[PDB]
Amino acid sequence: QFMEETERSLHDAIMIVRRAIKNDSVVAGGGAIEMELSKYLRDYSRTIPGKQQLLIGAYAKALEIIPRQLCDN
Amino acid sequence: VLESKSVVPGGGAVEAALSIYLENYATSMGSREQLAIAEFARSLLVIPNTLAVNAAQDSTDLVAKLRAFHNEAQVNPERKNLKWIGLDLSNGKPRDNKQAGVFEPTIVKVKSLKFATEAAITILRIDDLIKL
Repeated sequence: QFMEETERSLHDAIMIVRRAIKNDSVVAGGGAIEMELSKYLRDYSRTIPGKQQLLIGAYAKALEIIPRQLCDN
Repeated sequence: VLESKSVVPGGGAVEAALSIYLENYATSMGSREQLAIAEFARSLLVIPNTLAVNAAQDSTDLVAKLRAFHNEAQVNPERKNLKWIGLDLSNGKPRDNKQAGVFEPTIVKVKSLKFATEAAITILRIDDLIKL
């Protein structure tokens, strides 16, 4: 049961290791950026809206679902 | 007015500010407390909402404007862009505080605030209607 996820771990690196090469420009993983991106738009949920702060908040809501999907799963 | 000198300008500009002002107060926290402030502030805007709703107008259009009216949070006509300003009691469109704008006395809110929160924690306690 153990062996394969290693072999998968090997191919995972070479992908994103080369992808660390592929795109030089890199952001912190684990949904790190999407967190403030919620604020940044919920800033605009504050900032601009005639209405769409709903839209802007609904959008910004979609950001952190993944680390929420990650930590909670 | 005269016996209660301390009053808060606006009834809906105080509302969408407290959304943000608490959202910020929420944003500072984390954990449950960031939520524990958030949906409290998400209990607010309905107050100007049912207003323009009952005015046959779009409160979301109106309340997001007050939400859009800010830099930091406060209610003044002074900077009506960079802060909140007043309210329209027939609409919910922010009115210049001193001119058409709302003012609310000090106790009007602190009392209106807590009781709903008092009522909120109340039902929250009750899971059992149990009978014979």
